[PDB]
Amino acid sequence: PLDTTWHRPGWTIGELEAAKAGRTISVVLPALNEEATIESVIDSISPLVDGLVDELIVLDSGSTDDTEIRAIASGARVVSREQALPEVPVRPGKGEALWRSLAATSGDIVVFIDSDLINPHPLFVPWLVGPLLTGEGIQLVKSFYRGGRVTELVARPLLAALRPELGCVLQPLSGEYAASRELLTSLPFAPGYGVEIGLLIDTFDRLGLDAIAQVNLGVRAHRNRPLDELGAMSRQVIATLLSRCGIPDSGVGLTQFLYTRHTWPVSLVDRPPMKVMRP
Amino acid sequence: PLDTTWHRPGWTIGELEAAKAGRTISVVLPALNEEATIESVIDSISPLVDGLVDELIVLDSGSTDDTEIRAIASGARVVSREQALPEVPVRPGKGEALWRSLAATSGDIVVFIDSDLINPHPLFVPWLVGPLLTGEGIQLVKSFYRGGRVTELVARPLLAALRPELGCVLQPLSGEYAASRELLTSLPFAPGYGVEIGLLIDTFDRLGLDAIAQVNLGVRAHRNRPLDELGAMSRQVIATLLSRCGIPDSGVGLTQFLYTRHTWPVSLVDRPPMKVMRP
Ligand SMILES: O=c1ccn([C@@H]2O[C@H](COP(=O)(O)OP(=O)(O)O[C@H]3O[C@H](CO)[C@@H](O)[C@H](O)[C@H]3O)[C@@H](O)[C@H]2O)c(=O)[nH]1
Ligand SMILES: O=c1ccn([C@@H]2O[C@H](COP(=O)(O)OP(=O)(O)O[C@H]3O[C@H](CO)[C@@H](O)[C@H](O)[C@H]3O)[C@@H](O)[C@H]2O)c(=O)[nH]1
Ligand SMILES: O=C(O)CCOP(=O)(O)O
Ligand SMILES: O=C(O)CCOP(=O)(O)O
Ligand SMILES: [Mn+2]
Ligand SMILES: [Mn+2]
Repeated sequence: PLDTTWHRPGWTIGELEAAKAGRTISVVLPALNEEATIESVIDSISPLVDGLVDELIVLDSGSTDDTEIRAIASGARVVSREQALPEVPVRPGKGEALWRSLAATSGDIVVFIDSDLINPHPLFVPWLVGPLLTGEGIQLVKSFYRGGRVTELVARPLLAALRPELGCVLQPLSGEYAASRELLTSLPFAPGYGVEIGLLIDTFDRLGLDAIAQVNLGVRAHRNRPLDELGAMSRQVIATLLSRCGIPDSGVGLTQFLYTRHTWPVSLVDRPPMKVMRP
Repeated sequence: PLDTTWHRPGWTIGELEAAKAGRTISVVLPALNEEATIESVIDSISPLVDGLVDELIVLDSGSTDDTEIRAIASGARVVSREQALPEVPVRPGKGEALWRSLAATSGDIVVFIDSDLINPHPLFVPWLVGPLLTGEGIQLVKSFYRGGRVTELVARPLLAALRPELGCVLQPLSGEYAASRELLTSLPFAPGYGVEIGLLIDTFDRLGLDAIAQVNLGVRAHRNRPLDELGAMSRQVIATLLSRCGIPDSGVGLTQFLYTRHTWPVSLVDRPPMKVMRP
């Protein structure tokens, strides 16, 4: 019931560029300690810059490895969380990085690509902007691909429980997606790893499915992470998913026993629509 | 904040038997197509029968392999779902099997052990009944052990969200546990894989933490299952967890794309306290 592109899109890069019609395109790579993979990601996209893509930045989210220098050495403009929006003290987590990135870009369209990807296709970005450029009323495009543990155990089943209309979204937690600035600066940003699911639900609640498309980027592979770190992500995802369905979340961080005790942070605080930051 | 036994319990089998004080003990092994492991499980426990354990049954939950014959050949009494409670048509899923098993046993105490376990300790049952026998006010004992994907990504984080008081339960989805008949026949049984989480939350809501204990059974290993089957389990878990927290579940089955479409069953229907079936 949702515009789904199942096979390779047929649009060429030159067509897509024509279709821009004065609209600009920014690409954001959020990055926290992805030195091993960041360069490969930037290189997959930088050939588009000054063409289809008018602007590409790395939003460095507090990295302490060589993420930033290697990214710079790949010719990318690197922006710290502090630099994107310096008047506002920095909070931890991905959603903060993406939210701040709105203040550090000016494209009418914004594309997000995770910086921990292993050999991403150089057509990811063209594939994602296709529906925004050539559709009508599309404001949001999610990717999917071909094993998604938080997605298949947490997000998809909870959506089935609480927003079953979104059951047709194959990769709701996908980190590769694009959306209009008009949409993005109109929506709040959930903290931490909650940011994607919030955007999907907020978009839907506000514009319905017809405003959402999804595109097959084939197959992704990325940094596989330790189960305890996913419990933490899953917690924040849950937190946000619930607060969008008007359910009071305890605000209690998930506690695991490695036996040694550890309690991960959770946040019930969204960033407001970036629009409010407009002077 | 919950009675937790972290190391090997010190009670001997003969002490525990003395402590029974006229109370009887039934052990139930629910089983659906566990021919490879069922015999090992029965053998771990049958030496206790006519001693500490007064009764042991296998609740055969519709098996079509050699589960039943191999179980019989290990000297176990085998009871079909139909035989446990024949006046009532059989529904699919684990909770149904466990619920029916109450009608097919008469122990004052009931112990559940999954039948897909690989080399279970012969002390599992003594370890589980310890707190029921020697405690006061304990009506429920959960096991834990030393990677628990639905548990760590779905159940523990959701509990943190919705019943954070149960955050201290290490293995809420554990299939090895024991409880009083008085408690069990007083509680409804969630369908499918929802049965455990429901029992934990219902018990807590009704008696609080002081009625619950948990015991380290060291380390379990069992049938590792395909992610898509866990999505289905996770769905039912979610469904039940939500309905206990007064949250309306859509009643919509989880839908996955293997790309081929498949929609798994979910049930919003509990069995009533078995007490109501008392003539
Ligand atoms: O505080 C952070 C954490 C992560 N990231 C970046 O965000 C991307 C995704 O983070 P990651 O740790 O790889 O998350 P995943 O395990 O891949 O989580 C999946 O599901 C999450 C829930 O929405 C999404 O954030 C991810 O994009 C998605 O791939 C990575 O490139 C990170 O460099 C930050 O910039 N800051
Ligand atoms: O319809 C069914 C399904 C399962 N079982 C038996 O129940 C036990 C547990 O089922 P399983 O498929 O192994 O579930 P798990 O993946 O191990 O799920 C974990 O989490 C579940 C959620 O509560 C619990 O039911 C399990 O006991 C627990 O180990 C097994 O011995 C099965 O033989 C049935 O009797 N009938
Ligand atoms: O967002 C998710 O679904 C978790 C991604 O990690 P993985 O389970 O290894 O694919
Ligand atoms: O109940 C659970 O947590 C799922 C058990 O299977 P596994 O993740 O392989 O340990
Ligand atoms: Mn990743
Ligand atoms: Mn199992």
